[PDB]
Amino acid sequence: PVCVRPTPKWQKGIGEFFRL
Amino acid sequence: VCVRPTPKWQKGIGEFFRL
Amino acid sequence: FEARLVQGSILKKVLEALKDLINEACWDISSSGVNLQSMDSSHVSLVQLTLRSEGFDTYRCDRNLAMGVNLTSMSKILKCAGNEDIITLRAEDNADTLALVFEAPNQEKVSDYEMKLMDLDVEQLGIPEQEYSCVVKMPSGEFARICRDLSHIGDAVVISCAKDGVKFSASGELGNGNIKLSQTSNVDKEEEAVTIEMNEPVQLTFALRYLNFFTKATPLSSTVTLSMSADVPLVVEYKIADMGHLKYYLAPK
Amino acid sequence: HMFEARLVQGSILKKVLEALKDLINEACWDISSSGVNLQSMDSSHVSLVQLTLRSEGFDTYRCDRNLAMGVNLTSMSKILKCAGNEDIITLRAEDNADTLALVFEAPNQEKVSDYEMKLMDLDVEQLGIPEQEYSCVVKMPSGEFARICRDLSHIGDAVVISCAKDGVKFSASGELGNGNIKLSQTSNVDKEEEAVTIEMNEPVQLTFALRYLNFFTKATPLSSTVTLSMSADVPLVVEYKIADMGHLKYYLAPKI
Amino acid sequence: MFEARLVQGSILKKVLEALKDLINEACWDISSSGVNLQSMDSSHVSLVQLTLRSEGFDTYRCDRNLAMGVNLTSMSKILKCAGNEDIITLRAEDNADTLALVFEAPNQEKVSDYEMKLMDLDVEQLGIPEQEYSCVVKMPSGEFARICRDLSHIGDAVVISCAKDGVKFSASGELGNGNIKLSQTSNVDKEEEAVTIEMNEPVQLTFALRYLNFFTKATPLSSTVTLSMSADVPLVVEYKIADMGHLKYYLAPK
DNA sequence: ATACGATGGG
DNA sequence: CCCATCGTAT
Repeated sequence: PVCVRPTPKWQKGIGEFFRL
Repeated sequence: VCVRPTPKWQKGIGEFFRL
Repeated sequence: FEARLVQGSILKKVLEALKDLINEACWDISSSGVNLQSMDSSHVSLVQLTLRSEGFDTYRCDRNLAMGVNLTSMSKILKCAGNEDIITLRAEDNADTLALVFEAPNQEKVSDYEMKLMDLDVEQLGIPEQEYSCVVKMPSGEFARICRDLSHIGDAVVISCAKDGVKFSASGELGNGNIKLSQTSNVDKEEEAVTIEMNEPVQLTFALRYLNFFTKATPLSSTVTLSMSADVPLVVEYKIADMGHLKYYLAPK
Repeated sequence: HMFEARLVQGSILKKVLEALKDLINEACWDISSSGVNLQSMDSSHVSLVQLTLRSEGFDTYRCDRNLAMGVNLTSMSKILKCAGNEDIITLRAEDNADTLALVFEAPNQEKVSDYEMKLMDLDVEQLGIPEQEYSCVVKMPSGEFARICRDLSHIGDAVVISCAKDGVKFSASGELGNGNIKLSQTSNVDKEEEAVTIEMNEPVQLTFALRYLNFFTKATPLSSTVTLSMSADVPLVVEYKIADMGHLKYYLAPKI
Repeated sequence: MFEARLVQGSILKKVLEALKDLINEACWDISSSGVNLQSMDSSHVSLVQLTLRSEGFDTYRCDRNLAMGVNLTSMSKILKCAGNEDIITLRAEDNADTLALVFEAPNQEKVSDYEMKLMDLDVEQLGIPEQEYSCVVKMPSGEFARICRDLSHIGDAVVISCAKDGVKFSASGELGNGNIKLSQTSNVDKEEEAVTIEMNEPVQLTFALRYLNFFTKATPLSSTVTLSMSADVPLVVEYKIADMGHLKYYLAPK
């Protein structure tokens, strides 16, 4: 029993924090 | 266990008990 | 209302037993303890839970509350609780809320969940005093297995109570099947025994669908007591430790 | 010529790939003298995973030049699932084939599997990871943390980790109700291995999606301990250490 | 008449799991000598031959030779009821469309008895001959089970190459290619865990992994399996049943 | 309606 | 470390 809950609207990607 | 149905001839518990 | 249960795995076992049969039901809390009484989705069978205050540690109840719980909801919350966890119900008279607090054994984790209560039109039903032509006491497991096995032969089972033992039979497409549980002459299996109190003989017919639901309660008790008379609802009873019981009611043929 | 890496404890390569496969379809392994590295974002570009298996941890390690292998992890998982858990696994590749060989010697010493998988071309992009001080750092049992994320996943879709001096708290809400789990700090009991330790500099109260945490916890078999590491509006770092061989680190951005 | 009392009932149960995914309905051949069964698969690809010798039962009595038409899916569902420690007994009368399976528990307390409806089956029993075999691998049932499962993930056919040194199984597809090499056992204290080869001529045959994987449902009957192969000839996988008989599968190479 | 993988106990 | 139970997808 584990609930796979959708991905929150308010999620930021890690892209906006780390870069090349 | 094999998926069962409820026989047509079933009575409700209403006909036996009440308030 | 506050009720501290050392053996939390009971409230967990109870709710597995019920949730296949009842969606929502009214818990009736009082000084005396916790009572519940509901019919199934289909208004075919009836369940009555009775857990006496004696069986809890902290039990306190000021007023008589009637909490409307969604059992599927309350189960999902109780599945969180560790089986060795010390479970506590708390509810504040006012408010549409019931608190389940779970302390783990290390004493270092403590969960607490608040679930939203419902208002329930509880059609209060009145279950008469009855004397019973037959009353088998047998192992919960044995009875569980019989109902599973015969569910494969057919959709109804025929319980024939007799002096020397009980028989269960079913038929259908595949064929026929008879399972004959003789009486234990005491002092064997250790408790794993079959005892009969037969006044009048009986042969009753019941749908295996519902029996197989009722057996979901098997974890609560190593013994089940079946109790019967002509065209009067069979009573399957699982006794809960020294604390209460759980009773199912199903009307025969 | 050639890369070859012989791992006596094969169940690690297996465990690693269970941990990654729910998160990444395809990724570039960076093989080198120093060891095996992987660093990918997830399908949805939400989280980042950095696997590091140092050559010192293998039995045979040989790497003649740097390979950058494009692996399909769905493929590589199904192949690794074949390997017995007590099997001696060996990863082997030539600079002159488009292929990665996984050879599995069973413990009974008379059975030997070897699978050849086709490599792929992956236009990668490698993120820069900055040095970072952390308001909070919980070290707790992998299991405990696993259970919390599972349980609260049933209440709703985000969890609220509040770090304090005394202990950590995790809370979530939704249709059914509300739910709080308070993990106080360990003095002791049995002995490390099953403790809660906190390095609190500044208190923090962060919100995270339970979807991703629950992915990250699929790594739980690699370690009896997990380390969560947190600051205001800075990606959380869940970290599973792999037995004096390396580690696995997930990165997830909190609510802002 | 026919009555056959089996103390270790878990065998009749194991048998029927092994068969039911391969055969729908089949003709049991009862005789003084014992119980024989032989059917092809729905698909006409493979053949199974069960042989339970009367010596292996406790009570065995069989007046004249009856040919019982049983629905194996039916008889399985009924046998699933039987406890694994239960004392199973088959009884069936001449001119009669029914087979009685009685199950007594060990407690002596509970006793089931089921009646199943038989069917009429014409079946022109094949006749299998003794054949000499280029290769015969004898290995752990488990090992073989695992190989067929693992390679079933690579693709849908397996390539069994017998040689002096050992046997090899290979399969290919989408994912890549996979080779599993079983060398012969040098020591081998125990049968449970040994690989033995009786190589005359080398052979490389191809087989569908679907059917192999069915045959392996018999693995519970024996800690050992025997594969036996020749260049233009059905493979025979054989599980021997403890003091009772055997079960043999026959699959024609692709 | 039946097969095949996923999870937990000993 | 192998055997027994659970849950979904075709």
